[PDB]
Amino acid sequence: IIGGEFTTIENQPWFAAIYRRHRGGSVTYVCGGSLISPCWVISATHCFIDYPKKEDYIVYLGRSRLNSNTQGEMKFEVENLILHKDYSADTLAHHNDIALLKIRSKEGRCAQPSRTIQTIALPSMYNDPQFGTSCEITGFGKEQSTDYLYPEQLKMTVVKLISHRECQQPHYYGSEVTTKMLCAADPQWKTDSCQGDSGGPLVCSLQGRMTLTGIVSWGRGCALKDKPGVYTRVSHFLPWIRSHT
Ligand SMILES: COc1ncc(-c2nc(C(=O)NC(=N)N)c(N)nc2N)cn1
Repeated sequence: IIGGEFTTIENQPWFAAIYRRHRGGSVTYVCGGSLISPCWVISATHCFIDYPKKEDYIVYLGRSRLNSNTQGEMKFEVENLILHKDYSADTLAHHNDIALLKIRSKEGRCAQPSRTIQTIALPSMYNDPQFGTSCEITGFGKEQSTDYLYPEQLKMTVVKLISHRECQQPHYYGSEVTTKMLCAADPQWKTDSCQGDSGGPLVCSLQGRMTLTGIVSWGRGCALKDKPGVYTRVSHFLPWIRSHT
């Protein structure tokens, strides 16, 4: 997250921290995700595509720091890693960039809700807030494009929804962005998602309810003028999510 503020898991309790075990036993951060029901975490397919094997992954819920065990966290293995069969990657843009992780603990149980662990509601069909609505994004991604390290503390910020029309303009993304994608950005381009934020939540208030409107997918750089963050448009994937959960 470029700009924004540090936070703790209490403020974004559906946020899931996804890690991979390497050949040798070293464990590294991969991507964010979101808890959409006790047994199911939703994330982005591009995060896993180089390593499709579900035994390689560990998911934490209730975790506020990248490399320390937050008090109250839960740890899960991945019992079902569902990548979207229509996924594709161009030079920049990712299509159908959505993934589902079925989680189960070593004790064979799903998520138990707490002050640090909650689900996030899905939108209803094709129901998005209007452009200019403020939404929040959360993650452990880079704080500056040129950073090598990820921040050790969880971060969040606020971006505003941009219209498909505006995001289609030539100095934005042209035809790289489609109707199953949503654009969001800061008016001053001062805060954004970045590398390491992929798979994480874009959450908006809709009908006075917090709703998983987007999943961090891609962008050209981070916090660049005329280059919004691009998100998987969750309200356009509900059939796929229903059929797979
Ligand atoms: C040109 O170098 C470069 N490296 C990484 C990224 C990148 N960006 C976003 C991203 O959300 N960008 C954004 N919201 N502007 C992302 N999720 N993952 C990424 N790897 C972009 N550019």
